[PDB]
Amino acid sequence: SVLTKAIVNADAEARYLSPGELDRIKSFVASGERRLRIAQTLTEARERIVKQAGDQLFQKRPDVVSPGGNAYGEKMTALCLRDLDYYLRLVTYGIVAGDVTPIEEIGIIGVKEMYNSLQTPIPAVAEGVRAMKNVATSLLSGDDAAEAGFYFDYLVGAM
Amino acid sequence: SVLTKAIVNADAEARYLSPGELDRIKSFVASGERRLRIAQTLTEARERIVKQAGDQLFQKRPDVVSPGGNAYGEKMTALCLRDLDYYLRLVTYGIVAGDVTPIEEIGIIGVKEMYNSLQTPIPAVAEGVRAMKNVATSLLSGDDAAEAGFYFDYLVGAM
Amino acid sequence: VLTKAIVNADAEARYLSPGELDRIKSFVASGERRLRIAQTLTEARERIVKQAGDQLFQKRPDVVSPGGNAYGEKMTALCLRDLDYYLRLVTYGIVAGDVTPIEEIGIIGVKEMYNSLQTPIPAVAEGVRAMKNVATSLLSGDDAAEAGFYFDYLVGAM
Amino acid sequence: SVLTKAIVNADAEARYLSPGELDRIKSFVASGERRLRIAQTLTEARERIVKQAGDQLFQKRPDVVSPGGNAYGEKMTALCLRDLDYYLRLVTYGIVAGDVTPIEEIGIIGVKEMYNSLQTPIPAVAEGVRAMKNVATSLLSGDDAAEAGFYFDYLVGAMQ
Amino acid sequence: SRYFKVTACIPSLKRVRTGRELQNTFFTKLVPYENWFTEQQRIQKAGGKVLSVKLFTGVQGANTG
Amino acid sequence: TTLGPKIFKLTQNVGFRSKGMVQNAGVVTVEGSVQALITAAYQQIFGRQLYQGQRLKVAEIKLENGETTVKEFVRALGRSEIFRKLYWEPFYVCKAIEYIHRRLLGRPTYDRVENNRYFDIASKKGFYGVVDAMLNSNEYQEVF
Amino acid sequence: QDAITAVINNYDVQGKYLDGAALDKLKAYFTTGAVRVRAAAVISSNATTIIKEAAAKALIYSDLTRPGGNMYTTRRYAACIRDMDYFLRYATYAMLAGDPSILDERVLNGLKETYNSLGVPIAATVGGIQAMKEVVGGLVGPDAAKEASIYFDYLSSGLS
Amino acid sequence: QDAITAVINNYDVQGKYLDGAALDKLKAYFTTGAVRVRAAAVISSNATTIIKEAAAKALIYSDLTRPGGNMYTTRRYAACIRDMDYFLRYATYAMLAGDPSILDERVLNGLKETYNSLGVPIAATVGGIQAMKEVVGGLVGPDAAKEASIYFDYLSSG
Amino acid sequence: MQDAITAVINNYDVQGKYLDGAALDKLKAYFTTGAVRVRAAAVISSNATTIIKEAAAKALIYSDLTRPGGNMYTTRRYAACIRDMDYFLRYATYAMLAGDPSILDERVLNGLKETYNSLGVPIAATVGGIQAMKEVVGGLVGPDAAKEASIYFDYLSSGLS
Amino acid sequence: QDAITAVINNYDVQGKYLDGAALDKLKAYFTTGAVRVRAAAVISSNATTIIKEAAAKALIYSDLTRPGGNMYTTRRYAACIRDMDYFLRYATYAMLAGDPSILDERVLNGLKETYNSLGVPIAATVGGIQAMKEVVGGLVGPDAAKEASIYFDYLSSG
Amino acid sequence: QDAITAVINNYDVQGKYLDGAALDKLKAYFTTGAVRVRAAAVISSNATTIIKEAAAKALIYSDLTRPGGNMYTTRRYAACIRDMDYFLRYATYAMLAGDPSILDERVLNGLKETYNSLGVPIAATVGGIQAMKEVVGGLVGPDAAKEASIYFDYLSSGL
Ligand SMILES: *[C@H](C)[C@H]1/C(=C/c2[nH]c(/C=C3N=C(/C=C4\NC(=O)C(CC)=C4C)C(C)=C\3CCC(=O)O)c(CCC(=O)O)c2C)NC(=O)[C@@H]1C
Ligand SMILES: *[C@H](C)[C@H]1/C(=C/c2[nH]c(/C=C3N=C(/C=C4\NC(=O)C(CC)=C4C)C(C)=C\3CCC(=O)O)c(CCC(=O)O)c2C)NC(=O)[C@@H]1C
Ligand SMILES: *[C@H](C)[C@H]1/C(=C/c2[nH]c(/C=C3N=C(/C=C4\NC(=O)C(CC)=C4C)C(C)=C\3CCC(=O)O)c(CCC(=O)O)c2C)NC(=O)[C@@H]1C
Ligand SMILES: *[C@H](C)[C@H]1/C(=C/c2[nH]c(/C=C3N=C(/C=C4\NC(=O)C(CC)=C4C)C(C)=C\3CCC(=O)O)c(CCC(=O)O)c2C)NC(=O)[C@@H]1C
Ligand SMILES: *[C@H](C)[C@H]1/C(=C/c2[nH]c(/C=C3N=C(/C=C4\NC(=O)C(CC)=C4C)C(C)=C\3CCC(=O)O)c(CCC(=O)O)c2C)NC(=O)[C@@H]1C
Ligand SMILES: *[C@H](C)[C@H]1/C(=C/c2[nH]c(/C=C3N=C(/C=C4\NC(=O)C(CC)=C4C)C(C)=C\3CCC(=O)O)c(CCC(=O)O)c2C)NC(=O)[C@@H]1C
Ligand SMILES: *[C@H](C)[C@H]1/C(=C/c2[nH]c(/C=C3N=C(/C=C4\NC(=O)C(CC)=C4C)C(C)=C\3CCC(=O)O)c(CCC(=O)O)c2C)NC(=O)[C@@H]1C
Ligand SMILES: *[C@H](C)[C@H]1/C(=C/c2[nH]c(/C=C3N=C(/C=C4\NC(=O)C(CC)=C4C)C(C)=C\3CCC(=O)O)c(CCC(=O)O)c2C)NC(=O)[C@@H]1C
Ligand SMILES: *[C@H](C)[C@H]1/C(=C/c2[nH]c(/C=C3N=C(/C=C4\NC(=O)C(CC)=C4C)C(C)=C\3CCC(=O)O)c(CCC(=O)O)c2C)NC(=O)[C@@H]1C
Repeated sequence: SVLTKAIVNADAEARYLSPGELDRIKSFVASGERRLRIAQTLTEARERIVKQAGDQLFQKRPDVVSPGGNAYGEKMTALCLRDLDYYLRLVTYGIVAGDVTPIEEIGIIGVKEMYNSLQTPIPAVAEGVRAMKNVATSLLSGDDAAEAGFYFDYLVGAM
Repeated sequence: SVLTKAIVNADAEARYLSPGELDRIKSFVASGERRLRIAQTLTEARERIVKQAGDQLFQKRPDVVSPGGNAYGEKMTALCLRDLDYYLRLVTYGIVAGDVTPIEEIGIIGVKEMYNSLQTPIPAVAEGVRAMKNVATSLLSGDDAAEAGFYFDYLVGAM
Repeated sequence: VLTKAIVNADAEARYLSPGELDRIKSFVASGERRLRIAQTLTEARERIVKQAGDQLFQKRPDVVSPGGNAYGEKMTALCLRDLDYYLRLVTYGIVAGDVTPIEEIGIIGVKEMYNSLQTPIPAVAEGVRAMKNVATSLLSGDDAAEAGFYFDYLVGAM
Repeated sequence: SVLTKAIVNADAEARYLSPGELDRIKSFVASGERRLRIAQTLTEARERIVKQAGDQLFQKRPDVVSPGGNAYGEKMTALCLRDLDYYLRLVTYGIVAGDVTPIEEIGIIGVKEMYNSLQTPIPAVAEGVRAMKNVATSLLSGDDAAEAGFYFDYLVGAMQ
Repeated sequence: SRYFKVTACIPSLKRVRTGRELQNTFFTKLVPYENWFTEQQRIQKAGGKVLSVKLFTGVQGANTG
Repeated sequence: TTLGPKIFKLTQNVGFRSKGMVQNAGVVTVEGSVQALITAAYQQIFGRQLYQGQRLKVAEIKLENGETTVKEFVRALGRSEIFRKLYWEPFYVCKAIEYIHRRLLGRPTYDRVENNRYFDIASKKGFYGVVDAMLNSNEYQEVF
Repeated sequence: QDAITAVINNYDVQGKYLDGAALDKLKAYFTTGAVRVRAAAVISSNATTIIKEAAAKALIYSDLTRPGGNMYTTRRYAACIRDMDYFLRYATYAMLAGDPSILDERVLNGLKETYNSLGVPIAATVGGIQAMKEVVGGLVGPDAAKEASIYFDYLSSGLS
Repeated sequence: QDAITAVINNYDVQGKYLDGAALDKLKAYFTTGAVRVRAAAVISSNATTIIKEAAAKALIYSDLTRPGGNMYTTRRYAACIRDMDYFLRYATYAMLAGDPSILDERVLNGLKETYNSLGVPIAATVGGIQAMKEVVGGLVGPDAAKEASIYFDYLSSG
Repeated sequence: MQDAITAVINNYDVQGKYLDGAALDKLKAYFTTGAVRVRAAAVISSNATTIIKEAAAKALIYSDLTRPGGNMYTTRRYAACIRDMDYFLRYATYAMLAGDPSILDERVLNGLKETYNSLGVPIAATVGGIQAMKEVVGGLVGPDAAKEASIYFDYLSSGLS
Repeated sequence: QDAITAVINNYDVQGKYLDGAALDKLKAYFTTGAVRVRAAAVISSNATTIIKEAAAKALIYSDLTRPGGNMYTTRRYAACIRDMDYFLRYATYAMLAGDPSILDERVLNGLKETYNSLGVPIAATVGGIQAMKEVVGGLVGPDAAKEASIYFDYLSSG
Repeated sequence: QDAITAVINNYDVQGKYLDGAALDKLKAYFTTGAVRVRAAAVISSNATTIIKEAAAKALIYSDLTRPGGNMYTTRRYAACIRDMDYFLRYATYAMLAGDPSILDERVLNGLKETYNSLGVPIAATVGGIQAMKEVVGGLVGPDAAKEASIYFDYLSSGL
C-alpha cells in the first residue's frame, strides 16, 4: 500500500515521515472511497471480463490453443483462464491499496521463472492482461478507467 | 522535488515509474497551482514574518539576547534575523517543490556542525522557526496553513 | 584446451604442471581426428539442418502457425538460418576441443536476444536436439559421442 | 583430489560441472590405474627407500647425528627415520589423489612451526626428502619417476 | 549524484607478491562524491600517490542536488 | 589452502584491454573470469543467485568495462533495494546487523563494541549508514 | 504490514475477491487516516521534547540516574534515550499503518532477551514508554490519543 | 534534476526569494505535467515493443547483424538492445522531469568515448534512437510527442 | 567436502597405515565406475530444467500446494520451491561424481530440517519431489548410472525425513 | 616520516654510516622534542576553538559565506570546517614528528587536484590556514610558535 | 588467445565454415606444438638459473644494486627478480599458445605507466629481458630458440 511504501522508505533513512510523504498519504485516504467503488465494479464484472479477454487472446494467438501450444486442451485452457482470473483479482487488490506492492509480491516476483518451468509463453500472458484491460476499461467510467489502466499497464510491463 | 524523488527511486530499481508513483505525480501537478499561491503569500509577508518571529523568540528566550548569549549585540541580532530569513526562503522553495529535498540540501545537512562552530544553540534556532510558523499560519488560510506547517515542522525536526 | 590450461596456471602464478602439459600433448594429437569429424558434419551440414528443422516442426505445429514466430517463408528461413548458425558453432567447438568458442558466439545474451525477437527458447533447444540426432546417425559411434557432448552443452545452455 | 577440486569450483559458481571440468575428471579416472601401480611400487620399496635415504642424509649432514645434533642417539635417530617414513607415506597418498592437497594438509601446513619448537633443522629434513626422491626414482620407470618426482619436489619446495 | 574519476598508483612496500598486482597498483576508478573522501585517505595511508582527480558527473558547486 | 573456501580476485580488466589484433574476435575469452566473479558476488552477498527482474545489470556493466572495481560493485549490492528488502526490513534491528555483518565482512561480530558501533550508526542514519560503515571499515580494506 | 494490506492478505489466502464486508473495514481505516497523518506530524516535530518530558517524568531524578543505577554514566544515559527514540519512531509508524505488526517484527522481537543479557530493567523501560504515551496524548489531542495509546500499550505489553 | 529544482537553484545562487516571473515558469511546467505522466505510462507499457519496432526499422536485416558487423554474435546483439532500453528509460525520466540534465549525468557522459573505443558505430546508434522516437511519437499522441521528441533529439545530439 | 578416493586415504591416514591391497581394491572399484558417472552427470546437467518440470508435474503442481493457501501458492513461493529442487538435483549430481555422500551433509543437509520447520515448508512434500526427481533421472541416465544416482537421492530424502 | 628517520634515510642513500654531524642534527631534535609535546597537548585541547577563531578571522562575514559563495549552504560550510580540522590535526602530527613529509604524503597529496575540480578557492583556504597559525601561535607560546609556524607555512605553500 | 582460436575467429567474422586451407594452418601449429612443449619444460626446470644468469649479465655488480640505485635494498632487489620471473613465465605461456596476445593483455598493458610512476628504469629492464632471451636460447636449443625469441622480443618492444 501507499502507506507501507512510505514507512519503509522512512525506516531505511531512519527518519520520521517527510511532509511530502505525509501529503501523499492524505491524498490517498481521500481517494480511497472512490477506489473502493472502482474495485467493486470490476469484481462484479469479473466473470465476463475474463471470458471476453480469453476469447480475444485466443483470436490474437491461435498458436497457444493449438496441439503444439501450451494452452491447448480443456484442462490447459481452464488453467490459462484461471491465471487470467488470478491477475484480475490482483489488480483489484492493487487499486484499493493504491500501490502495486501487493500485486508485486503475489504475482510479479519469480513470475518469469515459474512460467519458464511451465513453458508458458510470457508475451501471450501479457496479451491476455492487455485484453482484460480493454474489457475492463469499457465497463469503467473514463476517469475510473485511467486509474485501473495504470495497474493493468504495470502488470503488462512486469511480464 | 517530489518528481526528483520518484525518478531517483525508479532509477535505483532500474525500472519505469510505478503506477502508484505516477499517481502521486499527478496529484502533485494538480496541487501545484495552489502551492504557488501559498508560496507567493509568504514571500510578500516575508519581512514582517521574520520581524515578528524574532521578537517572539527573544521574549521566549531572554538568554540568547544576553551578554553571554550568541544573539546578543546588534551585529549578532542581525545575523540571527538573517538566518530566520534564510529558513523562510527555504520553506517557500519546499512548498513549490512539494518535497523537503530542496530545503534539505541547502539547510539541513551539516546544520548541526555549522551551528556548533558558531556556538549558536540549535534549540533556540528551532524556536525561531516555530515562531515564524505561527506568524505565517495567521496570514495563511487554514488549509494553506496546514501545507505550510508541514514544511515548517520539518525544519524544526531537522534542527 | 591450451588456453584453459594457461589460464589456470596464471591464476596459480605457476609454470604449467606436467599433467597439464601432458593434456596439451594429447589434445594436439587428437586434433587431426577432431578435424575429420568436423569435416564430415560440414559436408552433411545442409541436409542435417533441413532434416532437423522439419523434424522439430512435426513435434510442435504451433511454432510454424499464423500466430507463431516461425510462420511464413521469411520467418521459416530465419529459423533455419539460426539452426545452421548453431551447427557451424558446434563444428568450431569440436576442432577447438572446448565449448568456449561456441559459448562466446552463441550462448551469452542468447536469452535476451530471443526474448526481444519473441522466439520461444525451448523450441530452439528442441531444434538443437533434433540436429544432434541427425548428426549422430551420420557419425560413427565414438565420433558421435564426442559430437554429442558439444550438442548437449548447447541444449543445456539455452 | 582432482574430483574434489572440480566440484568445489562448480559449487562456488553455483553451476553444474562444465564440459572442460568433466573432461579433466575423465582423464583422471583413466590415469588412476597407472597411478595406483606407481604408489604400490613405492609402498613395497618403502623400507629400503627410507633406509638408503637416511644413510645419504647422515653422510650429507654429519652434524645432525652428532652429540650436539638433534638426531643423535638411537631414540632420536629412530624418530628422524620415522619422519622420513611419514613423508613417503604422504607422497604415495598424493600420487593416488593426483593432487598435493592430501600431502599438504597432513604435512606441509604448520610444519615450520612444529619443527621450530622441536628445534629440528628444516633444511636437513628437506635434504632427506631429496634423498628419498633419488632412491625412489631409481626403482621407478622413467615416466613413473617423473610423476613421482613432482610430488617429491613439492615437499622439498614446501620445506625450507 | 556527483561522481569522481580518479587515477592513482599504489606501491606494495610491506611485502612482495608473486601474483600480478598491476590492477591493484595502477587503477582508474569512478567514485561517488561522498566515497571519494574516504578513498582518498585510503590511498594516502597506503602511501600511494593520486595522479589525477576529475569530477566525472555533476556541476561545479551546484547549490542543491 | 584447501582447508579454506575459494577466494575470487579480479586479476584483469578486459574493457581497457582492447585487443590489439582481431578486434572483432567473437571468441574473445577471459569474459568468463569476470562473469564468474559476478556470479560469486551474488553468492556471497545474497547467498543465492537472484531472480530475473532482481539482478542489477548497471553495476555489472561498469565492472565488465573496468569503470568500477570489485570494491565498488560490492558497494552497489549492499546499497541495493533488494538487499534491504531481504535482510534489513523483516528483522529486529540487531538481528539484521548481525546477518549483514556476516555477509559483508565474512565473520560474526567479535564483541559488544562492534555491535554497539553499528547500532548507534543505524539509529542516526538507518540501513544505509550501517552498510556504508561496514564497507568503509579499515578491517574491510585490509582483508579484501 | 498495514491495515489495508492485512485485509488484502487475508483475502488472498482465501483466494476470495474483495467483498463489501472487507470494503467496510478498509473504509473504516480511510476515515481514521486523516487524523493519524495529523498526529504523526505533531509527534515528529515534538519528538525531542516528548522524550525529554517522559524522561523527566520517570527516568531522571531517580535511583537509575544516581551512581549504581542502570542509567548512571553518560554512555548508559545516552543508550537509554536512544532506545526511547526508537520506541517513539516505531509507534508513530504503527499509528500511520494502523497495524501493530511492525512493532513485533522490528522492536518487540528479541528485545526481552537483549535486555536480560544487558541487565537493563524491563519495568523501568515500560514505565518510560507509558510516560511517553501520556506526553504524546496531550500533544496529539483526544481523538488521535486513543489511536496513539494502543500502540504504546502494545509495546509495553510486549516488553512485559 | 528537474524543472522545478532548476528554477529554485538559479534563485538560490542569487539568494532571491521566488518571484512571480519564476512562478510563471513553474506554472507552465505544472500544466504540461499531466500530459507527461500519461505519456510516461504509455511508454513503460509498450517499451519492449518500441524497442522491437525500432530495431526492425534500423538494426536488424542489416550488415550489423551479418557476420563481421558490430551487432553480430548473440552477446553483441544483446548489448545493443540493452543500450536501446537504457536510452528509452532515461528519455522517459527526462520527459517527466522536464529537464535534459539527467540525460547528461547518466547516459550522455563518456558515452562517445566508450563507443569510440568499442568501435560501436555512432551514426547507426543515432539512427536507432531516431527510430525509437518515431515509434514513441505514435503511441504517446501529438501533444506528448513534441515533449518526448526533444529528449530523444538531445540524446542523438549527444 | 570428501570424495571416495580421499575417504580411503583419510581412513588409512588415521590408522597411519600405508595403502594396502584391500584399500587399493576400493580405489580400483571407484575408477571403473568413474567413466559411467561422468556420462550420467552430463546427461543430468543438460536435462536439468526438464527433470525439475517433470518432477513438479508428478507431485507439486495441480495440487493444494499450488492452490491459494498452499505453501507453493504465489509466484514468489513457486519460484523458491523450484529453486530448492534445482539445488537438490545439482548437489546429488556432485555427490554422484564424488562417489561420497559427505558433500550433501556439509552443504545441503545441515540445518535444512530446522530451516524448513521455521519456514513452514512441508517436509513430506519436499521428500516426495526428491523421489520424483530420482525416478525421472533414472530414466535419462540409464540403468547402470541409475543405481548410483538413486543412492544420493535417497540420502537426501532420508536426511530431510 | 620523522626527523630521525629522515636523517637515517639520507645517510642510507649515500650508504654512509651515521656520523657526528648527523648525530648533532638528531641531538638538536631531541632537545626540541619536549617543547613540541607540550605544544601538541595545548593544540588538541583547544582545537575546536582554534578552528572557530580562524573561521571568524577569515571565512565568515565574507562573500564565501554569502549566497553564491563557495562556503554558502550548511553542507559546504560543514565541509570547509571539517577540512580546517584536518589541516590542524596533520600540522600537529608534523610538529611532533619534526618533519614536513607527512604533510606531503597525506594532506598535500591529491587535495590541490580535488580543490581545482571542485572549484574551491586555494587562496581562501590558504588564508584560513594562516589564520589558524596565528591563533595557534598565541596558545602554544613563543618557543613552540616558531616550530608550529613552519608546518602551517608548508601547508599554505603547498 | 591461441593459434587455433585465431584461425577460428578469422573464419567466424567471414561466417565461413572451416576449410582445408584453414585446416592446413591448424595442422602447421599442431606440428610445432610438440617442440614447444619440450621447450616449455626446459624453461620451467631452469627458470631460477635463467634469471640468475640474466641478472649477473645486466642487473648485478651495477649502480642499480649500489646504494641510491633502483634495485638497492632487499625489498627492491626481490621485486626486480620477481618481475624477471613474470616475464619468463608469460613468455613461456605465449610460446605454448603460439600467440603474442596474452603478453599484451597481461604483461604489456599499463607496464610503462606503472614503471614511470615507480621510477623503475625501462631500458635496464629491457636489457634484462634480452639477457634472459639469450640464456633461454641456449637451453631450449636452435629450433625452439627461434620460437622463444619472438615472444621475448615482443615483450622488449612493448616495454
Ligand atoms: C494463459 C493466459 C496462458 C497460460 C497459462 C497456464 N498456466 C498453467 C499453469 C499454472 N499457472 C500458474 C500460475 C500461477 N500460480 C500462482 O500462484 C499465480 C499468481 C497468484 C499464478 C499466475 C500455476 C501455479 C500453474 C501450475 C499448475 C497449477 O495450477 O497448479 C498452465 C497449464 C500447466 C502447464 O503449463 O503445463 C497454463 C496453460 N498458458 C498459455 O500459453 C496462455 C498464454
Ligand atoms: C537566530 C535564530 C539564532 C542565532 C543566529 C546566528 N547566526 C550567526 C552566524 C551565522 N549563521 C549562519 C547561517 C547560515 N549559513 C548558511 O549557509 C545557512 C543556510 C542557508 C544558514 C542558516 C552563518 C553562515 C553564519 C556565519 C556568519 C555569516 O553570516 O557569514 C550568528 C553570529 C555568529 C556568532 O554567534 O558568533 C548568530 C547569532 N543565534 C542565536 O542564538 C539565535 C537563536
Ligand atoms: C528457429 C530454431 C527458431 C526461430 C528463429 C528466428 N530467428 C529470427 C531472427 C534472428 N535470429 C537471430 C539469431 C542469431 N544471430 C546471431 O548472431 C546468432 C549466433 C551466431 C544467432 C543464433 C538474429 C540476430 C535474428 C535477427 C535477424 C537478423 O539476423 O538480421 C527470426 C525472425 C524474427 C524477426 O523479428 O526477424 C526467427 C523466426 N524462430 C522460431 O520460432 C524457431 C523456434
Ligand atoms: C628488474 C628487471 C627491474 C626493476 C623492477 C622493479 N619492479 C618494482 C615494482 C613493481 N613492478 C611491477 C611490475 C609488475 N607487476 C605485474 O603484475 C606485472 C605484469 C605481470 C609486472 C611486470 C609492479 C606492479 C610493481 C609495484 C608493486 C609490486 O611489488 O609488484 C620494483 C620496486 C620499486 C618500488 O620502489 O616499488 C622494482 C625494483 N627495477 C630495477 O631496478 C630493474 C631494472
Ligand atoms: C553545570 C556545569 C551546567 C548545567 C548542568 C545541569 N545538569 C543538569 C542535569 C543533569 N546532568 C546530568 C549529568 C550527569 N549524570 C551522570 O551520570 C554524569 C557523569 C557521571 C553526568 C555529567 C544528569 C544525569 C542530569 C539529570 C538529573 C538527574 O541525574 O537526575 C541540569 C538540570 C536539567 C534538568 O532539567 O534536570 C543542569 C542545569 N547546566 C548548565 O547550563 C551549566 C553550564
Ligand atoms: C531506557 C528507557 C532504559 C535503558 C536502556 C538501555 N539500553 C541499553 C543498551 C541497549 N539497548 C539496546 C536495544 C535495542 N536493540 C535493538 O535492536 C532495539 C530495537 C530496534 C532496541 C530497543 C541495545 C542493542 C543495547 C546494547 C548496546 C551495547 O552493546 O552497549 C543500555 C546500555 C546498557 C549498557 O550496559 O551499555 C541502557 C541503559 N536503561 C534503563 O535503565 C532505562 C529503563
Ligand atoms: C545498439 C543501438 C548499437 C550498439 C550497441 C552496443 N553497445 C555495446 C557496448 C556498450 N555500450 C555501452 C553503453 C552504455 N552503458 C551504460 O551504462 C549506458 C548508459 C546507462 C550506456 C548507453 C557500454 C558501456 C558498453 C560496453 C560493453 C558492455 O557490454 O557493457 C556493444 C558491444 C560492443 C563489444 O564489441 O563488446 C554494442 C553492440 N552497437 C551497434 O551495433 C548498434 C548500432
Ligand atoms: C575550507 C577552508 C575551504 C573549503 C573546503 C571544502 N572542501 C570540500 C570538499 C572536499 N575536500 C576534500 C579534500 C580534503 N579535505 C581534507 O581535509 C583532506 C585530507 C587532508 C582532503 C583530501 C575532498 C576529498 C572533498 C570532496 C569529498 C567530500 O566532501 O566528501 C568542499 C565541498 C565542495 C562542494 O560541496 O562542492 C568545501 C567547501 N571551501 C571553502 O569555501 C573554503 C575556502
Ligand atoms: C657474507 C656474510 C656471505 C656472502 C655474501 C655475498 N653477497 C654477495 C652478493 C651480494 N650481496 C648483496 C646483498 C645486499 N644488497 C642489498 O641491498 C642488501 C641490503 C642492504 C644486501 C645485504 C647483493 C645485492 C649482492 C650482489 C652484488 C652487488 O651488490 O652488486 C656475494 C657474491 C656472490 C656472487 O659472486 O655472485 C657474496 C659472497 N656469501 C657467503 O657465502 C657469506 C656467508
